[PDB]
Amino acid sequence: KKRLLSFRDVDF
Amino acid sequence: DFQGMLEYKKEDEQKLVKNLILELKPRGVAVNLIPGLPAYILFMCVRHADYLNDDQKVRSLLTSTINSIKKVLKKRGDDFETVSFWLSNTCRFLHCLKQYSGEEGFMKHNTSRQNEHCLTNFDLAEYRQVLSDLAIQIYQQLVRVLENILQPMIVSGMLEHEGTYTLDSILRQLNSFHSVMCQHGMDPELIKQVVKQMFYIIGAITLNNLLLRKDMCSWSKGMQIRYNVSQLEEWLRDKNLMNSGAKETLEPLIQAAQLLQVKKKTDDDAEAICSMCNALTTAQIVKVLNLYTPVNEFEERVSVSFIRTIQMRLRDRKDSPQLLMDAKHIFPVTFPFNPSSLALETIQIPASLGLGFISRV
Repeated sequence: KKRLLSFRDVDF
Repeated sequence: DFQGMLEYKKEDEQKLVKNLILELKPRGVAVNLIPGLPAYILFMCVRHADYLNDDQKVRSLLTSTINSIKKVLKKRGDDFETVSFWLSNTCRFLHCLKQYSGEEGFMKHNTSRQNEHCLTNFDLAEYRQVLSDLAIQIYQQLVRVLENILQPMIVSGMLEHEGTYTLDSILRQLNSFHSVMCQHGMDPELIKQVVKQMFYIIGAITLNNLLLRKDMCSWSKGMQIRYNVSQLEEWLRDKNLMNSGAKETLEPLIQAAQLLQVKKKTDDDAEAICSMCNALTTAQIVKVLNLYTPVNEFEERVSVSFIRTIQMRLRDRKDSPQLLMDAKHIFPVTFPFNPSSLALETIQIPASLGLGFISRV
């Protein structure tokens, strides 16, 4: 199973 | 055989996005050859970082990519070619992320070899959403730049003409836009949407001008508009864009031109106008009839009684009371999945792009 890599505003 | 991935050192990530995004020239001979090359390179870099199980490296590259594209478009966002190039590449990057996601729904057009190139460690579904949202923003920018370029041409080309603008000026500009989008490998379904939007703008600005001047409502002008629209329709035909929805956006203008040419005297004439003008508001119909100028002494103006009969007949329409089209309306854009046949393991980076510090795997 692949792992969901999280994306939110603070990453950018 | 190569795997279809690209390796780079973490210390070279800023140099990577500098040469691949911030300073990459869309007019270079080296990126004409493979439309979408920046997107393919980025994806092949994502593949290697994914292969390394390096979540931090994948995030850093993916974040840097969005930030860099935004930077380019802040600086050169008024250049149509630059905006088209980055819209095209953002979309191709999105398609790659889907095509090679490992999700069966996106693999139907894949070769067996392409299926070998799917990501193995990370699910990037949330990033795909971010990227889609960026593409919407870039598309909005593209529409605004094309609109600004066309705006000075539209009234003279569509209404006044029977540095200096004519219908041919408009056609040349549409040809230029379309050629550039094709050169960039923009998705055919996205080019269709851009062209639909451009035609909407042409029709809205033209009709609004017709409604605001006092000299554009005559039988002869109706003929001229008809001819000009027919030339726009032939352009669509020549570009195989007749199913784009673009012609349909001109319906208000088309109906206004028709209204200029019909009889305007009897109850039957009034019924006919109400039956034919479904794409014009009552206010627009009434305006045109009030503006209408007879061709010579053998034609008369439209009577007050005739105009009131039109109003009475259309009384139960859920009509907007507005006179002018909203020429700033933008139809919602979509980016349907467009898988490519390009084999990642065969992609060579042109040496002229200054990416020699990246290595093929």
